[PDB]
Amino acid sequence: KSYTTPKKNKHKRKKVKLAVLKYYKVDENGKISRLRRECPSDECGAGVFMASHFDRHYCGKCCLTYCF
Amino acid sequence: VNTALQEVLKTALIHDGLARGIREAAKALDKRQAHLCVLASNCDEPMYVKLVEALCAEHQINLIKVDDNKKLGEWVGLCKIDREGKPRKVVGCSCVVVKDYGKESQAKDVIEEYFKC
Ligand SMILES: [Zn+2]
Repeated sequence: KSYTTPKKNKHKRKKVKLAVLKYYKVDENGKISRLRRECPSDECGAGVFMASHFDRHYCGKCCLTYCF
Repeated sequence: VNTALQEVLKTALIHDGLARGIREAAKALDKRQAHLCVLASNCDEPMYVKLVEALCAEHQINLIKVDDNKKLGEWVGLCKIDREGKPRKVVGCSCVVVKDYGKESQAKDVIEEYFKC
């Protein structure tokens, strides 16, 4: 059962509808425009996308923190 | 030829030939492993039609038109429960790209004949 202490929440994947158009910027001419970077290593390809932070960056599985 | 596409997609389901999902569609188009894909036309898509036409006409990808979104998932099998008859709880998918391995088949000859010309 439960104690007096409240239970701890967990990071669940929230349901967002049609986020695939957030991958590339859909322009007029048929050329893909991208706002994100990729992982330049050969372990993960460009099909794997990255974590969009504001100053630092994250690879797919390599955990390589790309900073300025 | 609808039975031919059904046989090709079912064999892709058997041998995991098809790369289902718009996520895996982006993976396959990034790695250039797009043998074929099926696109639903005249649907209620708000703005996805231009992006998916750009994906379907990017680099050596055929243009295939079907009628509705959720009936495409019946071919690819999102909610294949109660296989004895009509499924009663089905959500749908937009498009499915394939990566065919066992290309030597019966009707795949006329499929690639229509694909070349
Ligand atoms: Zn990596």
